[PDB]
Amino acid sequence: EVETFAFQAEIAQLMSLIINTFYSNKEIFLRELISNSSDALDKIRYESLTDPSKLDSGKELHINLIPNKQDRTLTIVDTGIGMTKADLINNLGTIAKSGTKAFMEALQAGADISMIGQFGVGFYSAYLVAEKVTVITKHNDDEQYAWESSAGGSFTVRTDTGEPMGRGTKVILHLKEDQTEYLEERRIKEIVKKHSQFIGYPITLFVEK
Ligand SMILES: CC1(C)Cc2cccc(C(N)=O)c2O1
Repeated sequence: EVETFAFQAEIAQLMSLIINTFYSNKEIFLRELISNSSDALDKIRYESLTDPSKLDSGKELHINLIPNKQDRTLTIVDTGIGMTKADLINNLGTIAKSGTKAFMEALQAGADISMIGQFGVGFYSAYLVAEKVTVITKHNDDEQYAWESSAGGSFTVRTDTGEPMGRGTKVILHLKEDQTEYLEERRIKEIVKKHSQFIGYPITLFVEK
């Protein structure tokens, strides 16, 4: 059973701008997703300071980057607080509706796409290089769910039946045909040491054989 939702108009215009605007510094998407993972890890570690039972679903707090050249996917796995069905559907979009409006005002005032993180909408920068984004998350107070959208103005949410995660968020980027450079081991290295060198959690790059 899969439910299909319609993106808010402001968010839908933000993504379509991201995919269609000719912008060459697309490497900033990894900095935002890693920063999003660092925020999720800061939350779950902060809640465990007054409730250590929240870490029963996992004590390790790390970020994993798993490129796959066969499936043409780049995966970012973090063990943060996770996301609920209300967060995936509403809530998070309500928070981002103001950051989107302010972002589109700043692009016309001189700012570029690289400043998308300063508005709290840095996740949508994933569509700079991905034609389809799948999100698998697990929150301590909800079931495992699957978020998916190929832009177009709509997204789907369903209960995940795959391998359980315990807690955290898995972001799977189905990369575009011309963005396969972000699956190379030395390209992901350059981006991490240049953009996410000061993250307070271990960022492990999974190499392929
Ligand atoms: C930018 C934001 C925090 C809002 C939002 C809504 C739905 C999914 C995500 C995400 N997958 O990071 C998301 O990240």
